[PDB]
Amino acid sequence: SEVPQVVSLDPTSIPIEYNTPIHDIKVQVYDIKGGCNVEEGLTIFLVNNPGKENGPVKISSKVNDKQVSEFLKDENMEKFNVKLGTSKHFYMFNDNKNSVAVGYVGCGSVADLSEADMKRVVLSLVTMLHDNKLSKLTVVFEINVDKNLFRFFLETLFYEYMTDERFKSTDKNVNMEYIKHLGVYINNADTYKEEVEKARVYYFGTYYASQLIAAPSNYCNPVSLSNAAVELAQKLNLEYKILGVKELEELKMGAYLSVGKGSMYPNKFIHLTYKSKGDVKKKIALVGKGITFDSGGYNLKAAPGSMIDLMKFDMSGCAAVLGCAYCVGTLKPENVEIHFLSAVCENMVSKNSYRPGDIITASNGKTIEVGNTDSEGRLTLADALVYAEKLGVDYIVDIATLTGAMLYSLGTSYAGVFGNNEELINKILQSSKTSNEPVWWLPIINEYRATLNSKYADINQISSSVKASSIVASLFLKEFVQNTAWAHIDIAGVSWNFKARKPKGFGVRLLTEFVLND
Amino acid sequence: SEVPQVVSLDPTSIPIEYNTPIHDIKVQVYDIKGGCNVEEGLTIFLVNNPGKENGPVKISSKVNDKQVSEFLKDENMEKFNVKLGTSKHFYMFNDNKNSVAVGYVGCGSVADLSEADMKRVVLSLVTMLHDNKLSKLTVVFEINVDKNLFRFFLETLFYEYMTDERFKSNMEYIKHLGVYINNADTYKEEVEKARVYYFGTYYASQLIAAPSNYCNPVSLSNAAVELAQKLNLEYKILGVKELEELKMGAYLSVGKGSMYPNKFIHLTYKSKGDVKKKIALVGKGITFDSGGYNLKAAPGSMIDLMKFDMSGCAAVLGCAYCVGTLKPENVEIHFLSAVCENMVSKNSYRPGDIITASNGKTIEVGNTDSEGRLTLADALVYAEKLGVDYIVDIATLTGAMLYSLGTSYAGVFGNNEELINKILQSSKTSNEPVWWLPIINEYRATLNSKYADINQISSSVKASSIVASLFLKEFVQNTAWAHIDIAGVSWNFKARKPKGFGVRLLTEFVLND
Amino acid sequence: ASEVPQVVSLDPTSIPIEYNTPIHDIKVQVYDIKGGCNVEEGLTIFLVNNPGKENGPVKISSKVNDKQVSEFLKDENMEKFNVKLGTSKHFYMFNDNKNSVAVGYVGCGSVADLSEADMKRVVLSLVTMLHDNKLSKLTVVFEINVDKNLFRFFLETLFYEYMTDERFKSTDKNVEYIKHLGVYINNADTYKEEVEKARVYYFGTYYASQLIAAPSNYCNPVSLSNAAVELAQKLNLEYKILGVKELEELKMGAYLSVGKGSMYPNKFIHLTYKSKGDVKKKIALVGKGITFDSGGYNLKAAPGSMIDLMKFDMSGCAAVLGCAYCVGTLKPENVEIHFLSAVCENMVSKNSYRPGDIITASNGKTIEVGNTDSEGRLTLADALVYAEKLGVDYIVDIATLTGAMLYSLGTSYAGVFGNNEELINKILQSSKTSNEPVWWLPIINEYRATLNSKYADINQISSSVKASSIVASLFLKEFVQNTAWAHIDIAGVSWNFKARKPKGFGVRLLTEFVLND
Ligand SMILES: [Zn+2]
Ligand SMILES: [Zn+2]
Ligand SMILES: [Zn+2]
Ligand SMILES: [Zn+2]
Ligand SMILES: [Zn+2]
Ligand SMILES: [Zn+2]
Repeated sequence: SEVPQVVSLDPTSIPIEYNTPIHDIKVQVYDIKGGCNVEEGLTIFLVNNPGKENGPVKISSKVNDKQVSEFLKDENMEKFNVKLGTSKHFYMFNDNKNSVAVGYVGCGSVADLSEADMKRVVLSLVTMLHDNKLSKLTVVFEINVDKNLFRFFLETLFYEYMTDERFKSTDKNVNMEYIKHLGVYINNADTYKEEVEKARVYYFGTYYASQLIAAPSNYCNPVSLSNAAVELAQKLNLEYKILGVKELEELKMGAYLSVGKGSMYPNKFIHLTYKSKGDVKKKIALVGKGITFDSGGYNLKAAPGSMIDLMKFDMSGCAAVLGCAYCVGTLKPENVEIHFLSAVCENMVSKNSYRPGDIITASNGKTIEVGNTDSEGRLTLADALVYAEKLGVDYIVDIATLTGAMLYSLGTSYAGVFGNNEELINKILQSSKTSNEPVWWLPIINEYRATLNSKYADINQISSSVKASSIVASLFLKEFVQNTAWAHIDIAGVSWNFKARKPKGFGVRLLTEFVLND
Repeated sequence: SEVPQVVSLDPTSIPIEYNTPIHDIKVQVYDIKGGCNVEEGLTIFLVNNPGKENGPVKISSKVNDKQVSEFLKDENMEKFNVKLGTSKHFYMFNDNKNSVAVGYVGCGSVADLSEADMKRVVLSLVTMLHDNKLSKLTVVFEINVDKNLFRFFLETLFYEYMTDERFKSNMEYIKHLGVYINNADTYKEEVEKARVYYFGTYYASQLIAAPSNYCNPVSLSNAAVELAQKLNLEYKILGVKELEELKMGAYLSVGKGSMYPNKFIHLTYKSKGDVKKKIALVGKGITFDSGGYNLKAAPGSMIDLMKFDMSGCAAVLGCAYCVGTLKPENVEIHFLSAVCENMVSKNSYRPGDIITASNGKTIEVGNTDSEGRLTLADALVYAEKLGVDYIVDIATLTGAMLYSLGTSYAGVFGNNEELINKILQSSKTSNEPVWWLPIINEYRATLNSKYADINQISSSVKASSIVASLFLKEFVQNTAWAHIDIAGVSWNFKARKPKGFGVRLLTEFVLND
Repeated sequence: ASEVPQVVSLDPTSIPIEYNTPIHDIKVQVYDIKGGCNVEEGLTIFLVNNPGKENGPVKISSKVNDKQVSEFLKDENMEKFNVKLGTSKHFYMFNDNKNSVAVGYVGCGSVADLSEADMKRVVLSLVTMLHDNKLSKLTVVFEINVDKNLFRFFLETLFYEYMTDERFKSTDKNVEYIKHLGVYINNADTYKEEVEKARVYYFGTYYASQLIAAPSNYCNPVSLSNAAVELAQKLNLEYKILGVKELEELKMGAYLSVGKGSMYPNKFIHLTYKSKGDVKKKIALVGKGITFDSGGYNLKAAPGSMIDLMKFDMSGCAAVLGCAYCVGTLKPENVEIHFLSAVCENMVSKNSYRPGDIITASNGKTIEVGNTDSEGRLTLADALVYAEKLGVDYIVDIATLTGAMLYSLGTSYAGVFGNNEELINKILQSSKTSNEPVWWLPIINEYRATLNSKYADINQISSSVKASSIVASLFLKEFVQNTAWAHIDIAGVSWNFKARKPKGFGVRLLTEFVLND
């Protein structure tokens, strides 16, 4: 519970913002058939033009203001097209002699907007929200979106709107003011109303994980991260259990303890549990890789391209699991029992660190010959998977920033999923569709299994013959799940938004949608 | 065409073996239910032990020789185990005092063998054949196989048994092969299909394994003409003067630095009846990829292997043999490959050069080693003009496949899910594994060139297999198209030889669609 | 024995050593060929060659005491098999008593005189027939002509490759070992004094291989010195393990600086074998004992550095300990042998020694460290000063010193340096009788000027010469002033990369050198 320090100025906790400005926004959804009242703030129309490649703009909603209706006439919009991401600002006075602001965001000519397209639409909306001091934003949906896409629009709006300033001191944004009300006019408004407070819950779960990842490793360490998870479980009223070094020694978690041997922070295993009111028909263990910093060990990240400065994000899988724990603990699904697990530690260089070539013993008795200390994620997950299978669950899903090879296979957009069971993978892909967090199915090639045969240990940690590390790492994790249906999501390439210089919070919505639809 | 030479000792043709000793093997299939005759040659039992990992060997078939029957008793075969790939074989005299050999190959403890497991079993069998002088081999299947897999057994056995000694200056080849297997009467029909599939793979391997001084754009097209004349295929070889006038500037820019002129191969198989499906198979034909001015100099570039950059074209030519031999129904197949050589010279195309494809698109060259997609783009514009229903291209395009799927599974991309599913189905029946990878449209923006219509490569998205597929997709406008990247699976690094990957996949695609 | 420090309770506190291997249970019986062969139970293998004829026909030239087996092995049936080096075939037949027997052969090529490498190729084929078969006896018939050293080498290599180290397997395992070994050879009475010599030389190589293959979390300075104490106790050898407090009093600043960054205290191993009859020969054997070489702040980060193999940087120490077993068992006389090793671990830490640090050796020489990964010559320097103070006649050190050996002699031959005719020639002669190949390499004095330090007495590394193995010998030569000294660089030959296992190189070479003086 107590965070060790080198100097008295070292932080002793991760700062977390629970009551964000988003939570103060009053959201109201109105029916488009009754017309829109433009009154104050900024009113944005989501306009399309099917067939016409960036064709002209046409406002097709009844506006309850004569002055603003005259401005939005078709003959006045020669000059704006529906090109995806394009936006314009208009200034005028309404019927009550009051100054109002109206605009639009182009949504292209494809009637069905993709997940990446909708993100581009939302980003244009946020640019109009920044550098402006508005009190209400009003969005008029002149496009077709299902209930999932409408919720995805809200989550992305909330997530991109918020600015994380926990670590600013002499450089906070002085011109930063958030709107207090959000009005939405949409076709068949009553069916979308229920998605609003689900989107806000999905927003914070994603933002909570982003807060943990963006926190650097001197703030986010094994002790302070598990302390925050306890704090989260107490606010939600979940059962919680943090396993210390002495308990992990008795469980013979040799692979997990060997990774964190060289750290000044003791290993901390997070075990949160949400149980249902009523009978349970699904037991699920969610495992997240929790490496608060990955220096690589004695296989140090020194080669060009290793991005050693970004390795604070090697606990992104753990953050996604904890972010889901908030969503599950808040929405309270039932007929289900969920275990949120993470073997948290730090991979450091020290005189106490574990070495390349060392042979360690996992909690299931298997001996492993270490070939690369930078492949430490699969070592900690192995003991976490054995711990998860002892829980007697139906599905085991692990999520981890495991292999940089994911960048060269799927890139920065789609995550990769591996597994030993087909229906679980299909359930993961279905959750990917409804959560709009894209994931692609990749194979576990058994022909590569022979390259993990160690001359002395039961199994090798790495191959060093096969260059397909994402597949080889799944071969290794498969060796520690004997009978339970298990899936593995590699988020090493998609977790960090390199262009936006901030985390994505990837996995929170995907895991929760998987929990909510089973 | 005449092959240019620098010195008179440079070869002027690719030596090709059509008349392999495999074609002399008499193949016989018999039913296992009736017992085995083990009196001539070498008899190998394919045995497993379900449940008991590394369990003992137990033969359950009645043999006719009393001496061999005494050897096969359980007290003598429990001293051997069934570990996948393990093998033992002994020499003895039969009841008539004739020389025979009996042995086994372990098939593990999993009743269902994958293609990789069967490859390891065949490898053990072939090792015994390279040390054997007996003229007969009998293989007894005490395991469960369909003959998508048993045809795979024959195909792989034929391919690994054959040894390429064309460049060379303790074993004889068997004259008979006996097979004891359940339901042999059904199991006859794949024998001659395996022999056709074997040679198409072996013929393609011969072109790939042929070094670049032997296999050049001129000699490779000459071999394609010779193959089309023996098969009775329509053939057309396009020269530089004709390629310039089809305005195939991307393809011609790749080969400028070569001493060999560009040669475009176009073979055609037409049906005797009416045509109900038109298919175009496009193959990347880089007989040597030095990388150009982006020279393959970094560690790992494998410049010494780069004669294999025409493996996609070899797979198309290998499929042309199988299609031309089995002569399928109601189909019209076009076999295309834009063959050239990527060299360093005063005449080479440069990094930063802007070239014009045959469809009018301007391309900004970012790396000369990404030359495959440049030739494929002009070949794809040529293929769509043929008015086909499906366009399938196969290419050793991007080394990123070694970090994605590795050296076992190839990746397939496409713009049409029905064609992709048809390729995936062909992967199962041909037993050449392929995995479907996505065309991520979010990466399309990184191909936007500031000056040209499109960038050849991306500068930010470090995932070339998806980016290269996004580039090729812009050169197929209306036809359902798929792209198979075989850069990782083309060369067998452990065996120091090509695999001939793609030949059986393409043939099964045309023979079953 | 000291207590091994641990970070977590799951850290191992001792190296597992197998002393009673299945090889020790094999009853070995040798017969003379001029009396006929009796084809018994199990497997009977003939070693056949054909001088002059490359891949010539197989011809069995030994009397078999079985009419049926002699008919099988007639010339008109061996015919279809050839003698290519490494080829093997299996035969199944029934003998005169209506019993089924197993017979075969391994081809030994032409050449007639087989090299150590060629014999290993023959032995490997022999082990393949021993593997995956459940035989109780193997019989070997020598129809190839071999001397006593090559016959002993055949048994040593066969025992070593047949043995399988499963100390670190848990869930993994499989099948058994034969209980009897028969050998038929001409003039058999002369060859069989080598049988029990081969069994002794085998375990010394396997014991060294056990220590090398043991990883660094198992094999560290504390646990490695404890094993030497345990070995000395079983062999009744005098032993002394020097701790940091004693090494500080001996002013071993070069040796102490290397181990500063380790969690394991430095341990100097000093074993002694003394003869009963008056001692007319005094020998000190020094082995490099770096249980793990991270390289220090000059971290092994380049692609070729092979840091995951650096548990083998104590191969020199294991070779000396393997010699201690062989010498301690056969008990030669008129010799004192000192088995020395300055054991430590080269790690990265806040306590590690830095590139550029100037340290003082136990002989007063100051050294400027130019690269922390050149820690071998620093630990050896203090060990040689310690060795010379013992008043010995010969000092021989063995070390996995420089990776440059992979670019000079490769993976087959080790390099020997020295300051004296006969110690080098006696070592080179021992290489011939031990069949462990070593090549004599020069100490080029022209390179000595490149070790001139601007501030310290001598530089640890050169600033211009890329011949690291020769420069290291020049550095080590500076710490032996009056005694005959030789240096064996085994950095290229210690690990069998293809077989992913140690070779135990040096045990038989060092032991033969002690036994032939
Ligand atoms: Zn790592
Ligand atoms: Zn990591
Ligand atoms: Zn290229
Ligand atoms: Zn290429
Ligand atoms: Zn070193
Ligand atoms: Zn060293």
